[PDB]
Amino acid sequence: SLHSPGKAFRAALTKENPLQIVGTINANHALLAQRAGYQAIYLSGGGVAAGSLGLPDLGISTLDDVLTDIRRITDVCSLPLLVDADIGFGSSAFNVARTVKSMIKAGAAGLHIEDQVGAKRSGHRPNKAIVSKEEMVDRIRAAVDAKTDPDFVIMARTDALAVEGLDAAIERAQAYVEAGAEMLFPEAITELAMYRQFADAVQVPILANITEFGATPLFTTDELRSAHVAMALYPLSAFRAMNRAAEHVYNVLRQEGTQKSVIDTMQTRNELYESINYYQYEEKLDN
Amino acid sequence: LHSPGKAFRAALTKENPLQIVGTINANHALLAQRAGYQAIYLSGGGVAAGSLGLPDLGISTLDDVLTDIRRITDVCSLPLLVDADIGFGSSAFNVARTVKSMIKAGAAGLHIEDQVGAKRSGHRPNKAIVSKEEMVDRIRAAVDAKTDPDFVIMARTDALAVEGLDAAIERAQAYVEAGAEMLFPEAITELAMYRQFADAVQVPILANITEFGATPLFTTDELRSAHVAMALYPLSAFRAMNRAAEHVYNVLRQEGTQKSVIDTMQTRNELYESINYYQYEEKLDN
Amino acid sequence: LHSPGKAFRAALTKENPLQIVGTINANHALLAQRAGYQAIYLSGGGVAAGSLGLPDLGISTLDDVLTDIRRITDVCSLPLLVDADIGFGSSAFNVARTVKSMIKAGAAGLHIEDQVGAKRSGHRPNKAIVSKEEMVDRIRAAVDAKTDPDFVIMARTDALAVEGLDAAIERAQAYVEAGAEMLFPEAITELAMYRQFADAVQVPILANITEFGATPLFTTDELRSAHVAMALYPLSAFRAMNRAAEHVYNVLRQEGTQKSVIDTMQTRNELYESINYYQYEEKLDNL
Amino acid sequence: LHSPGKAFRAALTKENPLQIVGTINANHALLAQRAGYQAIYLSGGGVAAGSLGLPDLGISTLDDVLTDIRRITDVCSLPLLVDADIGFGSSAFNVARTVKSMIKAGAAGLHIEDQVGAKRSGHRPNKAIVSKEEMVDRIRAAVDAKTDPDFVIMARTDALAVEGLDAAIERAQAYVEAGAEMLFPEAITELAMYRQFADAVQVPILANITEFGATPLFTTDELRSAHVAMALYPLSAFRAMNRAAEHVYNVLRQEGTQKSVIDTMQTRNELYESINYYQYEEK
Ligand SMILES: [Mg+2]
Ligand SMILES: [Mg+2]
Ligand SMILES: [Mg+2]
Repeated sequence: SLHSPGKAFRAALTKENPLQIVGTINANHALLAQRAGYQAIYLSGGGVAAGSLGLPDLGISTLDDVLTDIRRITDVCSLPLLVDADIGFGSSAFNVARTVKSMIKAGAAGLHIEDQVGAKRSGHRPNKAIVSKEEMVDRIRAAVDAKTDPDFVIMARTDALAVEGLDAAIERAQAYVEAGAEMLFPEAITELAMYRQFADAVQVPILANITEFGATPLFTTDELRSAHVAMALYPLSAFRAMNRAAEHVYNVLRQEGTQKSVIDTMQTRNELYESINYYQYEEKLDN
Repeated sequence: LHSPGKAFRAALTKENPLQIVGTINANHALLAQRAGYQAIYLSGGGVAAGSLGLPDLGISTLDDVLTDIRRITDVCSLPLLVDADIGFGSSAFNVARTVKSMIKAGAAGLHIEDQVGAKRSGHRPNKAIVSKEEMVDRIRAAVDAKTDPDFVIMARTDALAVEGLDAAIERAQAYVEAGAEMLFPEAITELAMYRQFADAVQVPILANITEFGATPLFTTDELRSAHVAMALYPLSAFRAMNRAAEHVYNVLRQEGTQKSVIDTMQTRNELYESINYYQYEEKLDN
Repeated sequence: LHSPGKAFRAALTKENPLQIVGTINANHALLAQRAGYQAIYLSGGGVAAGSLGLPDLGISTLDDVLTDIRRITDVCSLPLLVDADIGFGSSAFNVARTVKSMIKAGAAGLHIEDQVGAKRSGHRPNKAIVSKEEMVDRIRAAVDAKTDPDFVIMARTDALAVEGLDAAIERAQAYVEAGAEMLFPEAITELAMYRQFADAVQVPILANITEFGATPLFTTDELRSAHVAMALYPLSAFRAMNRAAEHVYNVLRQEGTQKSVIDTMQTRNELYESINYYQYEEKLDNL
Repeated sequence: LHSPGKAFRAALTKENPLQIVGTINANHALLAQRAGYQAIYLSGGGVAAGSLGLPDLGISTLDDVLTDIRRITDVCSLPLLVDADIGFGSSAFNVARTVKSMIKAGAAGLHIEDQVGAKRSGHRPNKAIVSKEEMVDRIRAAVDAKTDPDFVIMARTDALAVEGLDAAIERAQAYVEAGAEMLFPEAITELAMYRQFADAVQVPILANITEFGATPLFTTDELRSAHVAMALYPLSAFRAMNRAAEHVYNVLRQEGTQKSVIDTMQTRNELYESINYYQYEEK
């Protein structure tokens, strides 16, 4: 009996409510998240683009850019990884299927696909365009049919709220779930009551994207639990703090000609080694 | 056709010592460029510990490094110096393939060290190094492989802690004699030593000012007085980024919200300016 | 620094028409070089069917192609023309990244076409070609992305078979005006037709002389009389290699030994001479 | 969840000896499957010479091999045995990462050999091998790294040409004792030698029936009589494919047309059938 990351994700959902899922920009951070106690992690599409590629989150990253990060993370971290698969990386069902099979093989526990048109953008940006309900239903059907591991999770994300309104978005959500979506990700929700409306309407686990500096308030896990949201996602939180800290080191070093004044803000060598189990490896070499 | 190696050599001429900062990923390379740096570095310890979440013990492969080189140089135009450990392989063919692949991936130069196969950080105890002759062969193979004459082949020696200063300097002389264009005397403990290496080899000397190791935190003024050509800060940004990430993860887990650490975060606008986001979005909307 | 694109342009002035053969992998690129060819080709159909064992229906990713470009150009010095389909993405950003990535990978040039998604690949006759304006946008994005001025941006049009000769010529003129440096008109069946395109655009014209299709197997003499600048044989060696491989598999399975097909095999020495084996091994023996 | 290694082991019990053919790329893996084979092989000499156009001298990287494993196993369901040379690195950490990475890539098993660093074909002269103790360490590292219990760890020994039959058999016994699940005695020159290895280790034995080397072209009946469980043909199709391609290139260059060699080519309809083309288009 082989281990299923998808089965581990589903199990995590039953043990934590809402299940906190944090984005992990790279393998090192996945280990840090695990050491912090999280039971599930996330590979942000915006993070692969802005972090790994230094590019805008506008459909520029490819399937392989993402697979590279999935392998890096899952090769060392045992926590189930939910992956942002944007629109499936292609214009047809064959592309969606290749995406699902490849991510399962790379080690992911699940993925979400959204209803945006080709060159997608952040759900917290204006002027987004979405495909017809029927088109997304076909994306979803193709994804579910491609599952090689029955416990792998296929989540549907809808960006329809800001575009067509709440009722239209709920209607799409119901159609997406009827089409096979196993969990729902209603993006950029502005009021807590909306999560409850979605939850009651589709009756499958609901994910709340609590990302910073967007259209969504910073809801607490208590508030989210009261609206019956199954998981709380913090997609780029650590990434944002890491960038400010790195920027600070770069500026100080440039202005002062030494990093002495920011040593206090750095993870120590020992803390790094502890994080990656360094001593156990070096001891083996020494012997 | 633009040569990154040529740009690196040029940077050396305009700044002395030339500050070179490690960039863990493409995003940070852009932040380093915006901070004014003229050259950047791809740390082997960072590819291992950061990109792979593994110890810096010769576990990373040439391709793990090539992936990060392309990601960084595809978006950042600053010359990138790359840590190539011992050449990724048992023979001169592996060293040559490493050199040609890194040049093609967009690097400006690389350094190869004299450690045995499963190398370790120059600041760790119990290092093992190959014979002077064996290292000379690795350097000869690397130099002969250059497809871009301006690409830089830098030699690193870890012999100070293993054989002493005089032995380390003798190796450095042999390495440069064999074709190494720049020298990286690892884990120096006293400022005066940099001057001795500089005088002995007559090629640019790089001082590795990494934290929590055997080397004091020398300032650029101090390094300049010792005739150091380059001041390297390999993982400085990475160490701060890790502490900050850990803080966010801990607070979110304990508090059930990130409200209390919002002030420690780069804002969305700052991120967008960093990656030239608005230029791309404007094109799409038009 | 050597420019593959500059080498391709040079080969065009020394041979007319310039024979360009598809090379399915690095080994065959070396065989082509030994046979005397001055330029080679990375077929999109070959990357799909050969490297991935899949149909040429928009399933391959940019990275699948880049891997083959690096393998071939890392060892073979001949200029490599690459099939870049529609740019591997839905926007001008994807086209630009494809161009820059292929240049870095070592290619001498590429051709981009005017189909919608993989609709023409799927043989759909209606609404399968983008508007002239949309293709001009792809071309301008490709040309502006050139990091090496000598890299070649060729335009391929799949319109003759669906819109007629007049429309295909009109598209071709608009494409060349937008920046296309050479033209690849597909589905031509008459020599006179090649001549018409040549006079209409006044840039080098490529004739696709693939087997088992509508196009007759024109000779280089015939093509020269029609003002064709280059003759492409995209999968020729690949087709013969597959029949030979299948034969070995069949004989081995029927007989329990490969004794009877040894005479159809490249000998070990022939392989060694092709990859310069002995010069490498001797260096190892003399350490 | 399906385990490729479990499938490989099952294939052994259903075919005696099990014919394993080298598949240079995903397309040929499908050709092998369509031809009736039950197991396939990813040759290290093929990744080097074919995918990279380079000598089989330890120049290929783990990544070059992983790419080919994913391409083949993403489309072909047959269990794939992979040539892992010496583990791709200088330490047991590298051997362990190779094992884990190949399992994730989709392989059914792999073989690791006892050569020193920059290895060479087992049919080449002057090869060098590590101590029995060092090989034992590589095998222990490999077996302990298995994330799929049914993944197969095969040990290959190049000792016959260097130290003789008895020393090669002694090493083979130490390797199996260390955990090797199957054995690959390379470049055997006499049929009877296979029976000796078979009797000495009690695990499945693989015979490498490659062309133009030190091993006679033994038939599957001969191999079965010597208690050989697997018959490997690592580059057979590749060699024929190369001659065929060379012929096309030469004829086309000399004649200015490929008309005279059309009869040596797989047709487009045959190509489409081998990759299930029309099955795709319709959807
Ligand atoms: Mg996203
Ligand atoms: Mg290092
Ligand atoms: Mg081999």
